[PDB]
Amino acid sequence: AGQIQVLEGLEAVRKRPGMYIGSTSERGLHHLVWEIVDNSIDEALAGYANQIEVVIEKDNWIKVTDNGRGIPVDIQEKMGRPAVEVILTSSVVNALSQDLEVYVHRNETIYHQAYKKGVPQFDLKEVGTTDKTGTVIRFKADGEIFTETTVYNYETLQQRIRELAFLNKGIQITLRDERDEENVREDSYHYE
Ligand SMILES: O=C1Nc2ccccc2/C1=C\c1cccnc1
Repeated sequence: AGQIQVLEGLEAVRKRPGMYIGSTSERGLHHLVWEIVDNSIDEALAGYANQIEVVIEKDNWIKVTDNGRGIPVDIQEKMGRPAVEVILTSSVVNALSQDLEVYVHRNETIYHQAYKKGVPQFDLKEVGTTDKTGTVIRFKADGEIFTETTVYNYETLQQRIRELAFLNKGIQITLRDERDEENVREDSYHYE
């Protein structure tokens, strides 16, 4: 019933994405970033993170990294699945991404899962070791949903990131644009 209900949730999001994110315009594209960043901000506000990095990667992938605890990876009684999998398969960003990847740094271990339109492509796997904690989310917006544009506007992101750093003092929030490897821009914000 768990896994069935995941799939039904993906279907509902992809059928009426504007009910979930406001629109499928440029504004809705950018909302995908805000949904992921808000999760990292909550982790900071809970006392566990103080650095968030947003990268616009080649081909308009987005990478969001925080230094929080890492999304949990323990197996749930309820879903029988790792917690990160449950959390990300109920994410609107995941449903509305043609591809999404997570890397969790937790328990001295690096865990990885990938998804397409929210569907896990393989079981969560240990891929390496670490002495840090935190979460990396990378996603590519689905052009089947975002039919006007899939290209992010640096100044739109910059504006709101600076605002979020001013509101959430003590969190360092960095924006980087790597889409043109010959001219990389980086703004980083850290209030008091
Ligand atoms: O520490 C975190 N960084 C994130 C980035 C994207 C999505 C979720 C999270 C998160 C923690 C989390 C989110 C939901 C439930 N439990 C833990």
